[PDB]
Amino acid sequence: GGFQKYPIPRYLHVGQWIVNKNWKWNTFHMFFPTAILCFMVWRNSMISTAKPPNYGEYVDPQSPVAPKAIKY
Amino acid sequence: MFNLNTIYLSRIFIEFNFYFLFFLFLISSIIFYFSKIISIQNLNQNSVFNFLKLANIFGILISFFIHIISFWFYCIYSYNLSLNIFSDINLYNSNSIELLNNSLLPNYFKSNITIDFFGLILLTLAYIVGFVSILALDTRLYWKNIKYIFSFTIFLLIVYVYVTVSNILLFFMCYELLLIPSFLIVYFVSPSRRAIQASLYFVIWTQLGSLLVLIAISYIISITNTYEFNDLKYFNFTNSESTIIIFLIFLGFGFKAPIWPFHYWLTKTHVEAPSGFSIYLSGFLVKTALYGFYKFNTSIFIDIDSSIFIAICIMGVVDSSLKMWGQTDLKKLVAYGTIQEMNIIYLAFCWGDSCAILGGILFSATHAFLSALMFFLVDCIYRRYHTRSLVEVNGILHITPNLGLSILFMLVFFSGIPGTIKFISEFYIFSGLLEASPFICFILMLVANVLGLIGFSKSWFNATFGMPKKNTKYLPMDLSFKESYIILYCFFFLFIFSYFSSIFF
Amino acid sequence: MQNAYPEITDQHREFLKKQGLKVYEPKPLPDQINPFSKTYWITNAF
Amino acid sequence: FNSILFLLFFIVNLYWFNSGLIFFNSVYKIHHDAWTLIFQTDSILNKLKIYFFLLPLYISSFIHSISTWYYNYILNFLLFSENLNTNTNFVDYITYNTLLLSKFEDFNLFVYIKTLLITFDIRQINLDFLNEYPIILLTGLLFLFTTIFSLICLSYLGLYGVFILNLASILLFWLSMLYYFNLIVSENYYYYISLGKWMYLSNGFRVSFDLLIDLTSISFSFLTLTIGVFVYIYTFSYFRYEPLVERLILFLNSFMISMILLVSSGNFIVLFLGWELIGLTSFFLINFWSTRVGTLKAAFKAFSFNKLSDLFLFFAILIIFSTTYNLDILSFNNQIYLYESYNIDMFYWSINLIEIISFFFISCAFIKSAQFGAHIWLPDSMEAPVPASALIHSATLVSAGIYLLLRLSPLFELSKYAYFILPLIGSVTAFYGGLVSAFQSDTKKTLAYSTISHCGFLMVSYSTGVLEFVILYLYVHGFFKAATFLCVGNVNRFNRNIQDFKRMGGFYKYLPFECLASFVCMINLSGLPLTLGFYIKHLLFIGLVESYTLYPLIFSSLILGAIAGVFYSYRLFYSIFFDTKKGKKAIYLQASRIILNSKFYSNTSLASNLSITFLVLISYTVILYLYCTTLNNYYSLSDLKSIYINNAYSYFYKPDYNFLNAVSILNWFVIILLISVIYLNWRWSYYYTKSIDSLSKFILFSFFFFIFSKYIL
Amino acid sequence: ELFLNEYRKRINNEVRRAAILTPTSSLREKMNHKIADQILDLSSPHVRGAHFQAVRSWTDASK
Amino acid sequence: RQNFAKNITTTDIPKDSHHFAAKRSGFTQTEQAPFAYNDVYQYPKDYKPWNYNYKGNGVLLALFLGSAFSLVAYERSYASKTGRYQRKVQQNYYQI
Ligand SMILES: CCCCCCCCCCCCCCCCCC(=O)OC[C@H](COP(=O)([O-])OCC(O)COP(=O)([O-])OC[C@@H](COC(=O)CCCCCCCCCCCCCCCCC)OC(=O)CCCCCCCCCCCCCCCCC)OC(=O)CCCCCCCCCCCCCCCCC
Ligand SMILES: CCCCCCCCCCCCCCCCCC(=O)OC[C@H](COP(=O)([O-])OCC(O)COP(=O)([O-])OC[C@@H](COC(=O)CCCCCCCCCCCCCCCCC)OC(=O)CCCCCCCCCCCCCCCCC)OC(=O)CCCCCCCCCCCCCCCCC
Ligand SMILES: CCCCCCCCCCCCCCCCCC(=O)OC[C@H](COP(=O)([O-])OCC[N+](C)(C)C)OC(=O)CCCCCCCCCCCCCCCCC
Ligand SMILES: CCCCCCCCCCCCCCCCCC(=O)OC[C@H](COP(=O)([O-])OCC[N+](C)(C)C)OC(=O)CCCCCCCCCCCCCCCCC
Ligand SMILES: CCCCCCCCCCCCCCCCCC(=O)OC[C@H](COP(=O)([O-])OCC[N+](C)(C)C)OC(=O)CCCCCCCCCCCCCCCCC
Ligand SMILES: CCCCCCCCCCCCCCCCCC(=O)OC[C@H](COP(=O)([O-])OCC[N+](C)(C)C)OC(=O)CCCCCCCCCCCCCCCCC
Ligand SMILES: CCCCCCCCCCCCCCCC(=O)OC[C@H](COP(=O)(O)O)OC(=O)CCCCCCCCCCCCCCC
Repeated sequence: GGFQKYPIPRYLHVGQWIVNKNWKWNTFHMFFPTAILCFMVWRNSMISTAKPPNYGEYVDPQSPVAPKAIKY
Repeated sequence: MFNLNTIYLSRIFIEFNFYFLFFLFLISSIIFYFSKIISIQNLNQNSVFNFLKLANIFGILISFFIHIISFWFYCIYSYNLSLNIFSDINLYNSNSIELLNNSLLPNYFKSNITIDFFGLILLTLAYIVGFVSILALDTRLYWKNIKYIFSFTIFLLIVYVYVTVSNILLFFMCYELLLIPSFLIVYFVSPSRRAIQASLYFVIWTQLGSLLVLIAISYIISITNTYEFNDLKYFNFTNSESTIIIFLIFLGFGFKAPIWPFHYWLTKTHVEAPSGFSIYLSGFLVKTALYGFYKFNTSIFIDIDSSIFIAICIMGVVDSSLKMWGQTDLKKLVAYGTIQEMNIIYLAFCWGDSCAILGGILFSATHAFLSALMFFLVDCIYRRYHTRSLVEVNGILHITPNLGLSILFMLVFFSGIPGTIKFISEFYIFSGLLEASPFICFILMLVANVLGLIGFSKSWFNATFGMPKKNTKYLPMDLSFKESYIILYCFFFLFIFSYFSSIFF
Repeated sequence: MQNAYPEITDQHREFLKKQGLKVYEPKPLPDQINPFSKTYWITNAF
Repeated sequence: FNSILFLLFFIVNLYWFNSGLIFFNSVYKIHHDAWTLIFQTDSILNKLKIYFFLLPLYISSFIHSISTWYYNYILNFLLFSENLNTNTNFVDYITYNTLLLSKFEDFNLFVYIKTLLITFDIRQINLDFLNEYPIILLTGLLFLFTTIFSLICLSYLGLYGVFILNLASILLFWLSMLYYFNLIVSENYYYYISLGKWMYLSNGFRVSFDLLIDLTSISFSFLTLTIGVFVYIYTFSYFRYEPLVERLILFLNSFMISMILLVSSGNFIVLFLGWELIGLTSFFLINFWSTRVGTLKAAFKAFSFNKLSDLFLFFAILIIFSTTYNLDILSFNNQIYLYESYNIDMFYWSINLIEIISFFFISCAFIKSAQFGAHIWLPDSMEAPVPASALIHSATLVSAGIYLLLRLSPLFELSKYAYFILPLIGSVTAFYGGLVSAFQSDTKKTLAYSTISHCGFLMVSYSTGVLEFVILYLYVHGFFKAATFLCVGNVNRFNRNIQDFKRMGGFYKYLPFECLASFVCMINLSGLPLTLGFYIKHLLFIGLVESYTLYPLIFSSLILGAIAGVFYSYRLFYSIFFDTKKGKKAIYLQASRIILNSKFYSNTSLASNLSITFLVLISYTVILYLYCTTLNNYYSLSDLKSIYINNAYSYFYKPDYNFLNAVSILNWFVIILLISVIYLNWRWSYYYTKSIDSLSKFILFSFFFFIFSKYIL
Repeated sequence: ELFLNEYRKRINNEVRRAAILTPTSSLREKMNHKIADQILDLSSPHVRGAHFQAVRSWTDASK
Repeated sequence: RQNFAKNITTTDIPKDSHHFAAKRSGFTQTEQAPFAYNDVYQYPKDYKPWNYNYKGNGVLLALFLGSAFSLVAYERSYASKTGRYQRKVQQNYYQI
């Protein structure tokens, strides 16, 4: 199926047929910290999220949340 | 809540950083001259060349840190000064605060320091680009040109006086001082034999524009005996005098900041100059001309149509973009890119003191960093692969993956992706030009960002990709830590400077 | 700033309330999202 | 120095401290201000008793006072600010704060510990919280950071590590997307998220990095992500035993996230960023075979076209910003009608503002959707590996123009240029792609030209102006095109990278799963009667407008393109699988050896088969959900935020005899073409006479069966 | 000039708020009010959005 | 070229002297003389040339302390801008 494997120089930092013995722990220590970083980013961004009203809700035109035109 | 302490700290930092640099240079020069009978390197581990290199590098770096602090102090000071002037409306009250000078160090050239955002941006560019170029020139300085280790310190001092002075004559003299060190570097440090002729072309082409600017300065000084750079408010030049001054100023400063057709010297010098000095030239030495043009044209009142100057700038952009395709030499291709970016920047200054200056300043900064990145990549390619020609170089990525990745990311940044000061500057300039002349804006954008971009990308992609089957015994290894971190710092600045305070942009 | 939408009457508001509609009202940030919350800082420490 | 003794002492101290806290709380409640009168009584015996019985409280207060003193000192040292509230000496401060016990008035150790424990409790999370705050962002960031960090740290993550990490991230992202798909499409849920103030774009302007998860965004996002999950699962088998599988996987993930960002863009700046990112990542995928310079030529062709599209998009955005001092998508959509009447003074002509803006947008959309003239790069982009080709050609790269039109529909509704150009170019592209695909001989080229034809049909559907029909067409085409691409990829891998079916024959037995999967996928893709893909073309012809000046050419091209599907589907399937064996003897012999006979025997991958099966099942389910939402009697689709009503649904709800009989013309054209491709003989065979006889039998039996069904019953 | 640009930015933000809060039905009906008139009245001649120079006579600058 | 001294005194160079051995008997009349120095570089086990091999907490501590200082400095700055000795946390915070 694939091409025949050929030697790769040791000194060269290349990805040809690279397999790591400790890939399980590497994945463990690369996934969870990334998940925590994304959780922090998500909770930071949720402060500036906007959603339309729900099914049973209507926006009162005179409420502060309702859009307001500029007053010269 | 702004207080006089911040004002005095800003002024003291600005004044004392210059003397820090000057004392470092003076001590290093005294040591160099009085340690040896003949001022050349002793080829041994105990040479003074190591001490001089250390002193220059970590004087520039520490002065750069102090410059960061002083620039931040200046930003706060200028913002609060504008607030103090603007806020109060009572007719009896007026902001008249007078500052007394320190008694520790004197005022260099008996001049009171005045600092602006554009000047400090130029000074920051000087610091960073000088640091990169000095890091590059280590392999070039050997045993008879070690005296040129101080060239960047001399450049820093000249630029410091250039940007922290309110005197027209001192301004012009600082602008004109830059020629000698640059010519000496190109003449004595350039490996290629064609550098000898390239240096002469550089000198003559730049000196023609220097003479033009000298004529303009003579017109201003002889007519207006003032030199304070602010008394010009009370003197108005007639139409003929004003048109002569603007023409002379534009042509003279465009000789330095390459414009069509005056870029033959730039191409020659970039091709035949040291790879470490090309970085400094393109990054910084062509923007002192822009700063001087801005100062003079905003000080003088001009009642002429700028269509001719805009046409010259646009023609330069178009010419460089069209010629990009036909260059197999990476250094010459980067030189054409520099010409294109500089012409766009110069075009940004063709509407006097309008809002185009902000885009021009931002584009000057991004072009400095981008040109430094590109010339450093060319330097790495030439130093490890002993050629900088597309025909002789191919498949860089497969033997030096980091270098190929750097080339690819350099191309992406050059394309002007959002999130980069390059994109921000393009947005500023094109947003203004669309209303100024939409058809001209379309032509400029089309040419520069399609035809020139494709010509630029063809050579770099061909070099990066392919299969390096030739001379397998002589293939290099990879980038070093120094080169890798320089590339990373260029990328980091290009990305993060977009978060700089928007008050000044 | 001034109201942009056309005004409605309190009688109309009461009619809508009887019909069963509710007035849209922004809700406070939950303790997990609130950055000034003991829950938020406990999460940070953990 | 015993751990057991330390633990026992700690537990005893905890119990004593808790009891003291409860006692102090009760006494403080009773003696809010008079508690000191008994706590700090001058009596030596009482003082000693109180100190002994509240030692845990006193030691805790002393530790708290010391910590607060040191913290205040640190803050003063760092900030050059004030004193510790006052200038109290160390001894006075520490004594006062240690004697003071009111700090424990509302503090209970057990309650505090219980609160700390329940803070992390996951039982609390509810659907209502998820509905209020979208977790789509959390998972998309997870996928993005996983891809970026996996690219950087390749040595740490081997082949298996990269695969598993990205698989987990992408699965989580897809599950969250699936959860929110139901709410966004039908429940009228959409979110506008902002990450921060990205950049300054004027003297006092600053655009924020905002995302818009609306129906328009989710329609593309869920399709791309669902296709990408199975393409990702399939790639590990297609690039099996290749030097660089991690690179291909990470490139695919990068392209997916770039397209997701583009579709779910909150403002034109984010849209342009996503545009450039998909262009760059598609370039990398096409140029995956970096060693070859032949691949670089196709990559550079695609790069040049993408840069042209970027120019057009950038110029359009600049025009919009100059007109309205805003880059928000919602604001632009709701404001463009006011400025519709405006004109722009260009070199020597006064161009209508809407017309010029729509011209640039349509130009970039055509370039990225591979319409006629600008499609030249798509056939050459097939140099990419089959997974990359499937992802780019199904719903990721070739649907960018469709997304642009759908998102900025209010602009194009008032565009004369759009009205004239979308149907004509769409129909011409449909006809051209269909016929070229029918006459094509290579599998990937056939799929590419079919993609061009379907993009033309999508343009014509948008011209008709039923966004629901456009979305349905997009979903059907994307799913089934991706599935067919995966099947042909397996076929090519078996045939040793020979993509032409002139060297393919009798592969039905060697690739049993591929044969049947390709049959289903192709009958659905090529609009054929009694298939899920017939309704998209039916609705397109229902909605086709008739006021065009070039209506004759438009309609004829549409008919020819629609019929062209049958020929390419038949040729591909039959030539690949059931034709005479045309391939090299080695291909068959190497796999026909008896030694290989085993329960594990297969010429494809089990993971690949499962991925294709699940993709087909999920595509069927999602298409059925969309059909129920839109084409049902009860219309339950979410708001499209467009005020242009086309009246096309009238001929879907209450069609008239004229239209009902008109559709029969195309139906019978397809029937005759099917009969031709089936019963037509091009080569001598032992079955020539019997084939003619079978045709006669079929004709006569069809006539009699119709007679009995209609009249005799 | 920055203040007029700020007016334009604020009205654009209010339009975005209206779009998110109000469904497409009645959205244009409610926008055909003070808000639409202000959007048009804050056009390029009156506010310098991104143009290099706001061409103002000395009387306009004084105002 | 390089002129620095190889034999440093800050530390002793890791080396292995057993990989290469010098012949000292059984020579012939045509064989060249052996070599005097036959020590080879020996790397520490568990050294991975493909990463930084950095095991110190100095950089992380410096970055974390900088971030914490920035946080507290911003807190104090906000209090000063609001004209209070400390932040006045509100009872409810809304999206914005
Ligand atoms: C070989 C390179 C070649 C380069 C030249 C070529 C260039 C072009 C081609 C490029 C492609 C080719 C090269 C790539 C392959 C390299 C292969 C290789 O070398 O493998 C080894 C390499 C190193 O790993 P290793 O060798 O196994 O071990 C190293 C040590 O063990 C680690 O020791 P440690 O554990 O003690 O860590 C020390 C420290 C690492 O120390 C440093 O790197 C010093 C950094 C000093 C500051 C410089 C500016 C930083 C700007 C932001 C970027 C941060 C750096 C991350 C890298 C860039 C982004 C990808 O780690 C940290 O603490 C990370 C925090 C950094 C944050 C600093 C922020 C400063 C202020 C920035 C501006 C304001 C931001 C406001 C944000 C507000 C809230 C959002 O592989 C990696 O691990 C790759 C890491 C990639 C970055 C991701 C991890 C860090 C994430 C930080 C936070 C950001 C994420 C989201 C946070 C969300 C919450 C806020
Ligand atoms: C699209 C383009 C994409 C391009 C990028 C693609 C991705 C590229 C990925 C690959 C490259 C990047 C990621 C890997 C980087 C390398 C990470 C690594 O681990 O390398 C190992 C690398 C090599 O390891 P090595 O050979 O062992 O060298 C070690 C170093 O020389 C030194 O190590 P050390 O252990 O000796 O630590 C030294 C440390 C020493 O650390 C410490 O001292 C901390 C602990 C003491 C705390 C103070 C205690 C005082 C009281 C005493 C208490 C008792 C003692 C406590 C300490 C006990 C000992 C632990 O000193 C410092 O760090 C000085 C910094 C001071 C200024 C800044 C921080 C302070 C701010 C202000 C604070 C104010 C509040 C505090 C006030 C305090 C009182 C005044 O070491 C480092 O990580 C050094 C840091 C810099 C590394 C290079 C960073 C490159 C970043 C590139 C960013 C590019 C961004 C591009 C963005 C593009 C966006 C479009
Ligand atoms: C604070 C928030 C998060 C902060 C994170 C910031 C991340 C910034 C960007 C990091 C980019 C890292 C690139 C690493 C490349 C490593 C080399 C490699 O992959 O192999 C090169 C391959 C082969 O490399 P190789 O195998 O020869 O060598 C690998 C090992 N080294 C390099 C160390 C020797 O060569 C190529 O052909 C070049 C391919 C380049 C592909 C780049 C694709 C990037 C796609 C990113 C998509 C992100 C979407 C963002 C969406 C949101 C936008 C707002
Ligand atoms: C009228 C007053 C005139 C004043 C004239 C000033 C005389 C300056 C003489 C310089 C002599 C330099 C060599 C000193 C011996 C070095 C011995 C050594 O290497 O052992 C390691 C020891 C100690 O090393 P360490 O291992 O302890 O490292 C810590 C270093 N310090 C102490 C600085 C934190 O000496 C040094 O490291 C000193 C290095 C000196 C060179 C510094 C070069 C950078 C640029 C500054 C140079 C001086 C210019 C003036 C200052 C800048 C401008 C304000
Ligand atoms: C591009 C050429 C090749 C590169 C080298 C550059 C050389 C040229 C540099 C620019 C010189 C200025 C040209 C534009 C002048 C515009 C004003 C003008 O003259 O209009 C009539 C002006 C403007 O008139 P006006 O009509 O606008 O208003 C005044 C009208 N009256 C007087 C009637 C009331 O009229 C004059 O007063 C005549 C002035 C003539 C000055 C010409 C000589 C200038 C000498 C100094 C510069 C010499 C530089 C030489 C450098 C070396 C060359 C090798
Ligand atoms: C005149 C009446 C009005 C209608 C005007 C239009 C007339 C019909 C035009 C039909 C054009 C069809 C072109 C198909 C090209 C397929 C190319 C291909 O893939 O290779 C050949 C494939 C076979 O591929 P193959 O791989 O099996 O073998 C190929 C063999 N060689 C290369 C030697 C040819 O398919 C065919 O051969 C079938 C096409 C030929 C037969 C066409 C019959 C047309 C019948 C028209 C019926 C009209 C009904 C009335 C109503 C019509 C209007 C509504
Ligand atoms: C239907 C979606 C299907 C797909 C879901 C995929 C998983 C998504 C990630 C989990 C949910 C995270 C958002 C929680 C929202 C929330 O706060 O919801 C609210 C609840 C509390 O309810 P209240 O705030 O309403 O009182 O939050 C919690 O209970 C927080 C406990 C932790 C929740 C998981 C955190 C995941 C992040 C990584 C943790 C790493 C731990 C350490 C590893 C070494």
